Amino acid sequence: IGKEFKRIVQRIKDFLRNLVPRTES
Repeated sequence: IGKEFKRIVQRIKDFLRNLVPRTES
């Protein structure tokens, strides 16, 4: 196991918190 591809994902995880979906919780 090694952190590599997961790194780029960690970027979108907080991302969703930055951008609010199209009128949806």
